[PDB]
Amino acid sequence: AGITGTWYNQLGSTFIVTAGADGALTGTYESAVGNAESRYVLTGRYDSAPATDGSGTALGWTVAWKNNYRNAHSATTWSGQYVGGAEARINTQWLLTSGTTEANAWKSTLVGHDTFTKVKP
Amino acid sequence: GITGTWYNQLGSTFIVTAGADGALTGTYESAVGNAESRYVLTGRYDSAPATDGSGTALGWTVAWKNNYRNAHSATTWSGQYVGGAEARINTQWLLTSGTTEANAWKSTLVGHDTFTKVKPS
Amino acid sequence: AGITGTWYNQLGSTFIVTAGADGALTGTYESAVGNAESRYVLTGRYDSAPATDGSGTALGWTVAWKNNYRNAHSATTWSGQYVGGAEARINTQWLLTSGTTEANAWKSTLVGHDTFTKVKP
Amino acid sequence: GITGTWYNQLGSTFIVTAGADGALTGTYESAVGNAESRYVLTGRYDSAPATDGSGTALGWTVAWKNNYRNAHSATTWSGQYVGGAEARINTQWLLTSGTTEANAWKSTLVGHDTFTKVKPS
Repeated sequence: AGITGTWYNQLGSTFIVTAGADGALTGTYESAVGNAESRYVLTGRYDSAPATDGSGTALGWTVAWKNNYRNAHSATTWSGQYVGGAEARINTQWLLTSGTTEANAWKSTLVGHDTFTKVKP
Repeated sequence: GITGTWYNQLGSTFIVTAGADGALTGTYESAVGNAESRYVLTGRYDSAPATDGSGTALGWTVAWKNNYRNAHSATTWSGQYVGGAEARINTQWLLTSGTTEANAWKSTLVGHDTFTKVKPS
Repeated sequence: AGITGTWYNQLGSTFIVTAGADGALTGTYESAVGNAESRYVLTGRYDSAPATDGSGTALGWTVAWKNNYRNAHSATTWSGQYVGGAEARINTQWLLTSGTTEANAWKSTLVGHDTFTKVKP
Repeated sequence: GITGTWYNQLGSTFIVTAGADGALTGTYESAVGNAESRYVLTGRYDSAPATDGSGTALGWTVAWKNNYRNAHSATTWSGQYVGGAEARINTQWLLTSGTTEANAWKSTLVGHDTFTKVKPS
């Protein structure tokens, strides 16, 4: 699948990803330091039998920003596709939802994008 | 409050298990509950939400591949669980399809879903 | 076109819209009180020759949240389609971008949805 | 700083006029500048941004109809202008197509654009 490994976004984040034979994505977000206080679980899914016509591999994953040290009361989901080859990428759009009161729910979800590469920018 | 069967008003059912560790697992099911339309979901939620009336942040992914069908796509939902008398999961979603590089710009749809524990009539 | 008139979202907002023959959308956001302090200009575009196959009319508009009284340093864009008939609607997704420092730009854009009707909820 | 010609790295040109009143007007142009590919843009921007290093919030819409072509669609861009040595407009976009009611759920694509005043080679 080409997805298992360490991935870097363009803005100082690291993700350790494992792609299981069944379509499972597992792993962690890690800080640049790699310390336990900044480590969070990721879980998601990917297409384990992509098209053989040059198409990318659809996927998504979530991190809830709680570990045994910190809780931001929020969760990010990334949706995108893996593209293999010499310039392998995961191109994604993300949504970050924060836990809010009902009055503030309308402004609970931020949107953005991330591009993941196998080496640093 | 998250564990159980969630419905939108547009024909979808999700049977969700919320684990003590922050794991979301379960399935998408069609209205007829057939194996060909059943798909794995996995995600994460805040297992220690704020105690100030805020919702519980969460997200999950389904890759639309099972042993029968493969749409070469994946949906991620980002949102929050709101408890009380009329419990809800309020979400926004991204649907990414596997595409060629030329079509990657138009690979991600956006929308929203509102889920209830009450099966529609 | 069926678009000119007063429109209400589901959450206490009013928009006064004019659809020009050339594809122009003009008008204002108005508060429930209709006072000048809460009035802001909207401008956008719509498809002035939609398909005749039951399809909706694509459109979009922007409000920058500055008037002579107030400035939130932000702007909302709505993207969607008008659907005519007895239950006429404008179904939209929105993005709200706030002016931020470069360090906070990643969290400058909120996403949501609005449904507009010709009468109050 | 907004008035002028803006380019992405993906073949698009926008000639934007920022009026003293907060109006954005102008055109999309193709790389060959032909009339068949020219479309009106209109939007709004914050004409009195914060003086603390924050960007200038803005948005605009193009409905993809002119006297030659009609795609039955419209794009909205939401973002901010950032001045200085390498001025940019950083945006996220929504593209809504006119659809039947059955296809309305999949009528809106999401993405991002980064614009510069420097024409690509």
